[PDB]
Amino acid sequence: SVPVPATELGSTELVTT
Amino acid sequence: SVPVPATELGSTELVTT
Amino acid sequence: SVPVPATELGSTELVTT
Amino acid sequence: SVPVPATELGSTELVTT
Amino acid sequence: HDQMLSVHDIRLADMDLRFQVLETASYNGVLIWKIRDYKRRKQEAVMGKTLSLYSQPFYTGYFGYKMCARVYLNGDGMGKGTHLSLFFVIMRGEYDALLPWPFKQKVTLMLMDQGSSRRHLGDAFKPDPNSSSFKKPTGEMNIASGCPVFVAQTVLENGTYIKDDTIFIKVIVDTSDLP
Amino acid sequence: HDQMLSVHDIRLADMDLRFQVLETASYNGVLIWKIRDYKRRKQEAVMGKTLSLYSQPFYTGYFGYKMCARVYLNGDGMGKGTHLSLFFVIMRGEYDALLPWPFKQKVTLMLMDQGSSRRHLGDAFKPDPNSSSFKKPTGEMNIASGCPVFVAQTVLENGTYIKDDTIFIKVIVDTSDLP
Amino acid sequence: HDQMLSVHDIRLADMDLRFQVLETASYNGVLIWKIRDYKRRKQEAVMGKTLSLYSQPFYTGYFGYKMCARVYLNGDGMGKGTHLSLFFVIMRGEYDALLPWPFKQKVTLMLMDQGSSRRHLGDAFKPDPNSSSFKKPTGEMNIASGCPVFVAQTVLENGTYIKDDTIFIKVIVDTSDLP
Repeated sequence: SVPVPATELGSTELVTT
Repeated sequence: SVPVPATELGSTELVTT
Repeated sequence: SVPVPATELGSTELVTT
Repeated sequence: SVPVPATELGSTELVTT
Repeated sequence: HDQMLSVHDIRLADMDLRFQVLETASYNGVLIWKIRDYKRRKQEAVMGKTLSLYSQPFYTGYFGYKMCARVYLNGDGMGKGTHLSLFFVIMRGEYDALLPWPFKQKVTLMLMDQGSSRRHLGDAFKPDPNSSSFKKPTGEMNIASGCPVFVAQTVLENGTYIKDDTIFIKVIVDTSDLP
Repeated sequence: HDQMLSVHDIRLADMDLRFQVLETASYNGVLIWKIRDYKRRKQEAVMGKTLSLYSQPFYTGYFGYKMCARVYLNGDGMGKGTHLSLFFVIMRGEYDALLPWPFKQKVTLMLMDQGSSRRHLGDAFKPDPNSSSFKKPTGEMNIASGCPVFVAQTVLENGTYIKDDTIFIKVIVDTSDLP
Repeated sequence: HDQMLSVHDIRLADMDLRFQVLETASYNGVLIWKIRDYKRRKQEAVMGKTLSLYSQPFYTGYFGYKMCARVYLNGDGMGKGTHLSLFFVIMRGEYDALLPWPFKQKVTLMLMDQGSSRRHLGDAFKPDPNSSSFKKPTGEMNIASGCPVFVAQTVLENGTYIKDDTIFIKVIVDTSDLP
């Protein structure tokens, strides 16, 4: 239940359709 | 109360304003 | 006890002797 | 509480000042 | 440059219709439809220029069914030329895979009374469990279903229903059994 | 004229993305995310073309928190290459000054089961009171937080979860303690 | 003549590997794996020349499951560079059509202790009912499954486990519920 941070590197594309 | 189907022929224009 | 999947990348050589 | 080994790769610089 | 300008004009016109749909979009399961200029459009239905009109999409919720309303000003089927036909249409929603099928929410078709009497004409019905209208959509829209003899044309044209050449149509969908 | 046409094309493309965000915007605190073409995007994550995907913004209310969801198809951190990683992101809202901080509403991450069993995989957690993810935002988005080992890749690819190459992700945020 | 000689050399080499597999084949559901020259192969895993090694096939019986073992000397996933990873693999057997699916026999992964203490390191687990690793095989082998953090590298390299640069790996599969 403990939140885990992310490993932000790159290559991010918002997708919604 | 019995649903009645349609008689789709053509000439359909969406109207909303 | 929960099974953990693998991370198949390559460089696999069967060894038995 | 179980000790976890390291992943010694390189680029080690002692810092103390 | 001229070709790109023509494409831009088409895209700009398409966006204008997109604004209106979002402006009048509803997510409470109740649709209020305003049809202005009833006189000229009723004549067009008689002349056959436009037999039926489609309402803006409305939803039971933010992630519910995608639905709309279809009306025949001059009537359809057995009510052609003597009555006004109102039909209820199920459209393909983006979240149809997570919704139960076939459609079974109670649908009530009502014609708003613009007069002080507020004597709204209505007709409630239960979706047919084995009709193509209430199945899981495969195309853009399913087969329209409703009451071709909803309201008589003469009854409609006896005042209190056409003010400023505009009619109001109310569709109520029960959402008490939907998460 | 050519320079203005290029600017118009950029503006028209930007508006097209703006329509979709408003079309799928939600204000009930529950987000349903549809990710089509899972096969090609999973391969892109493996090839590193696109490591993570961002969902459309969703809100607890008309004037609530601005939030979104982040997913790693190939996994992130310790779950890279073996699991699917889902992260919960706090974005800068226009009304953040009137909202309590740090963020403390219960957040539940769920993976919708498209099969008849409806055995949704979920993992609920409480926001960390002293993490940069749930503080008052200063940039566009905060640090993503979630479960890098949410669902195993093999478990996900055992059917009932990828229908028509599409996956459904549900995020539930409790709003019972928010005005 | 030269072309046929080259084909003969390839066929002769292929047969040599075939002898060894049959020589070390087992049909009692218990696999003992001997990995000689551990020092040079551990370095190769660090250098990335050979990340993982595959054991010879072993079976629960004369007409049982076709199975093998996979090991990462330098670790895999979250145990990369700090632990030794051992994975259990289901292969496509010639009699898979007559065997129950999904795989559910208890699998115990053990590391033999070559010292006089005989303190074998082991980790037993139950196959996941809905993982691609234990389904009916469609290709040559399924996805490897096991414990990436089975044994720490430092713990392994504290003696009694590497004698004559050789390690012993024991896999035990329960066959008490198989005809």
